[PDB]
Amino acid sequence: GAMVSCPICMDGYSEIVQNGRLIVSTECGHVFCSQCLRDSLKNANTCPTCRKKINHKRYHPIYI
Amino acid sequence: GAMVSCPICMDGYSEIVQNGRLIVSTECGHVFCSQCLRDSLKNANTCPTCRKKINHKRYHPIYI
Ligand SMILES: OC[C@H]1O[C@@](CO)(O[C@H]2O[C@H](CO)[C@@H](O)[C@H](O)[C@H]2O)[C@@H](O)[C@@H]1O
Ligand SMILES: OC[C@H]1O[C@@](CO)(O[C@H]2O[C@H](CO)[C@@H](O)[C@H](O)[C@H]2O)[C@@H](O)[C@@H]1O
Ligand SMILES: [Zn+2]
Ligand SMILES: [Zn+2]
Ligand SMILES: [Zn+2]
Ligand SMILES: [Zn+2]
Repeated sequence: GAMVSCPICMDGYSEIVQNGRLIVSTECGHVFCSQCLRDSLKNANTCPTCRKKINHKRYHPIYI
Repeated sequence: GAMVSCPICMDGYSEIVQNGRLIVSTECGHVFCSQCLRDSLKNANTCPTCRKKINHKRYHPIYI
């Protein structure tokens, strides 16, 4: 358990994990829920926060 | 701001960031404070949690 919020949907950890989503981080350290990041990746290969490229799986779950 | 705790020192986010440390994640998704992970890396090249190899900078800050 943790208290972190996804900046795209603005849900808290409780709401994210209740819905079966993962907390994920880009390799540039930007944290989102899995759904928002994967959805962003359908339209853009860049980090939603800093626009560094994150395709080729330069992101991963964080187990918190 | 976030509420996460480092499993090695067991400090909360407030105490970690007050002390100038970073929150970091391994690429295997395991979250620590920077001091504990870097200290672990002096003795072992493996994740403190799952023992997957994490040297060659297979870890990074998470900005929460
Ligand atoms: O929802 C992700 C969140 O759940 C935790 C347990 O609190 O991990 C569990 O759920 C994941 C998603 O189904 C699994 O991948 C994982 O193996 C399981 O322990 C947190 O670690 C994670 O942040
Ligand atoms: O202590 C890390 C923690 O601080 C935040 C702000 O709450 O980031 C700031 O501090 C970092 C460490 O000095 C800097 O690298 C960063 O640029 C700065 O914004 C969090 O994002 C971070 O988790
Ligand atoms: Zn989200
Ligand atoms: Zn980024
Ligand atoms: Zn620690
Ligand atoms: Zn690990």
